[PDB]
Amino acid sequence: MERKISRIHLVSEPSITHFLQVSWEKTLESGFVITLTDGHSAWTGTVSESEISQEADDMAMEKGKYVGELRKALLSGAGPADVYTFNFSKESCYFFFEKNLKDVSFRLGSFNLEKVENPAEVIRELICYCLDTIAENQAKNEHLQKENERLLRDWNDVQGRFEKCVSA
Amino acid sequence: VDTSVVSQRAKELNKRLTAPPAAFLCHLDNLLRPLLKDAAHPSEATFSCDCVADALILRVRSELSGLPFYWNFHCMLASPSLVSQHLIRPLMGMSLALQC
Repeated sequence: MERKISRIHLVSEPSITHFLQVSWEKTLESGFVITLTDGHSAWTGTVSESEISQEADDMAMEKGKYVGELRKALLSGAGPADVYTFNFSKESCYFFFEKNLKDVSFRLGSFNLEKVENPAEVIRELICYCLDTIAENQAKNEHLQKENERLLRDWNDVQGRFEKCVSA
Repeated sequence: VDTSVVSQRAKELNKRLTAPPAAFLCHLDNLLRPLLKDAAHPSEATFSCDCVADALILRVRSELSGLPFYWNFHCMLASPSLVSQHLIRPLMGMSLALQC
């Protein structure tokens, strides 16, 4: 159950930041669950294999490249290649993201989310998983720093012993 | 072709390509010029020809920033005046100049 939380500036409100949590079980191809939040409400949606397949063949592209672009947009793996823009109507619950280049827009994808009655639990789950990853990363880095120090010390020792060996 | 059917054809062949005719034509010119000027150096473009009835469909496929770009030139047999002034008279002029 891989997860990824990203920050997107919705076109409707430029200054305000919206947060986008995408989760997939095995791989992004099989489908994913998306949750868009802003702190006061959450909108949840699903994309199964059939829907992504329909999107891929309807656009008439190779499925692998479509998945690559979808990951570069949703998962926030974009480089300097080119920019994306997202749109989301609150009274229609119709999210859609496109790739903008040279004033030319490509409607890369469109999902239909739906309002969830209880936003407090989703927000709390987001932050709790976030702090869990925080703590796990701290633990891993602290553990590996000790291995770093051990490696440096052992290298110093063995270098000294090689110096003695060559001198003798 | 002028700037009234360009948008129609662009939207028909690309259901999610919301661009003005100017940008589409600029992209087409950029795609076509390197091939015409120099023989297939870029090699990014793909061309196909279909002859149905008296018309000709020239399909051009390209990768606009890695995304599909389809175009279809619909050509009808040129009038006698156009073919004349484009091929016949110029060639006679060239022959006369070479003889001189």
